[PDB]
Order: sequence, then structure tokens, then C-alpha cells
Amino acid sequence: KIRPECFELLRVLGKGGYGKVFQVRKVTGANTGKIFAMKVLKKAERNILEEVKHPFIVDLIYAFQTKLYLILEYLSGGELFMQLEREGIFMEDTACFYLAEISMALGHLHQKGIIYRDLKPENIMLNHQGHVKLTDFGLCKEGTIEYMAPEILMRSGHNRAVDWWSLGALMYDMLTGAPPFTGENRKKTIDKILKCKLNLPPYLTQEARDLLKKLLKRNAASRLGAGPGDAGEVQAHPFFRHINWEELLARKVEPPFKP
Ligand SMILES: [Cl-]
Ligand SMILES: [Cl-]
Ligand SMILES: [Cl-]
Repeated sequence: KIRPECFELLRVLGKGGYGKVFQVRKVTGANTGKIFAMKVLKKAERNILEEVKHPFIVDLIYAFQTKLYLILEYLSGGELFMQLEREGIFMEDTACFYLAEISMALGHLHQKGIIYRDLKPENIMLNHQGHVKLTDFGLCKEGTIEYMAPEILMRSGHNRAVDWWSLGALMYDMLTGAPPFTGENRKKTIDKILKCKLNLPPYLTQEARDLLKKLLKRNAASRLGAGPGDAGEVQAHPFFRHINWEELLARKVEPPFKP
């Protein structure tokens, strides 16, 4: 009832790992004239996206094969950090808004049993009105013990905590203009991530600095958000004290930038 020829290619939005994503116009049906995105590929993205339904996650509309086509809503707001590029750095209020929306989306995903694992600033799209939209999938997952390493007993690298670190790295980038650990090189970079000490600029509020320290904690078990409260642990932090979560979820909070 639906096929590749039901859509008109308008342009490539990008070529992410795996397949391409085109802007398309739907040429038949009742939604004729309507603009979507269409991802093309030669736990899986379709399943996850079928499942999840959040104000702050890109919606799925159609899916079908040849090889695989996913029709998603088209996001006009573009990349969030292209906004950071221009501002150089966000202020705590502005950063707070986006981090909060992103926190709700992660929290939802986590409840749905899914972790991002590789949430980066490219993944943060904005919709026509400037609200967050979480977007790419594919790199995403899900006797005695007295002598067993902690990382095993908690499924390190494989639990919700990995995403709260990322939210942390991303807060850091928003507030300072750069990620927390970076080197001249890829190796020198991962090595700073693994072992290096966090350096916070002195001009951060105490609330922001405290949150950053709790999110960017190497001990995954003690990291804010790692507990069963998940996003709740994070949203309760004083940094987010001026957030009305019901209004935020209603997208009735005004985004600080309107594309
Ligand atoms: Cl977990
Ligand atoms: Cl500080
Ligand atoms: Cl206050």
C-alpha cells in the first residue's frame, strides 16, 4: 500500500553511519504535499521507534522494505549545537532548558529499556518550534561474587548510567564551548576520558558545577542518574530548580532560541 515511489526525493539531509536520510515530499495519499524525512538502509531502529512516543523524540510515520525505508517527521529546527557554534557558549538558563528536555527523553527511553550509548551534539535536533528531538539509532542497546569486579556486577558500559555521563559531557560543552576531555589525537583523547581529571571553569554557579561533577563521575555506580530513580535523580538537582516539568513536557515553556 506504500512504496518508494510514494515519495519524492528533495535532498539529502545527511549520510549517517549506515544509510542516507533524504528530505522527501509525499506525492500520493491524503498527506500529499507533506514533507518528511526518509532513512534508507541496505536492537533495531524500527522496533525502538515503533515503540517510543515522546514529545522529545522523533516520531515514526511509516516503515516498509524493498532495502528498508523509514518515514520520520521532518525536523526543521536543525542541529542544536550549530546554535552553540554561533553563541560560542550558552548560559546556564539556556543550557538548563535543553538539558531538561533531553533528560525527559532519556528517562522515557530508559523506562522503555533502551540506552543511547553514544549521545552526542549531532543527535540533538530541534523541531520547528525549537524543542529538543532525539534522533539516530543503530548504536543503541537493550555463584559467589565477593571476588568479582564491580564493573561486572553492574553491567558497566551497559546500563543507564552511560547516558548520564553523556548528558554531562554535553552540559560541559554547552557551558564552556568544548567537551571535557579532548586531545591532539583520538588516542590521547580516549585516554583523557579514561584517566584524566575534570577541570571546571571557575565561572560556573555552584549548582552547575556540582551537577557536572556528579554526572561526570567515573564510578558509574555513584553517577547521578545511575540509581533506580534514573532521570528523577537528575531532574531533582538544584540546577533544575526553576523547571516546571509539566509545562516543559507540554512544550509550553518557551525555548530560548526560535529557529
Ligand atoms: Cl541499569
Ligand atoms: Cl564553580
Ligand atoms: Cl534561586
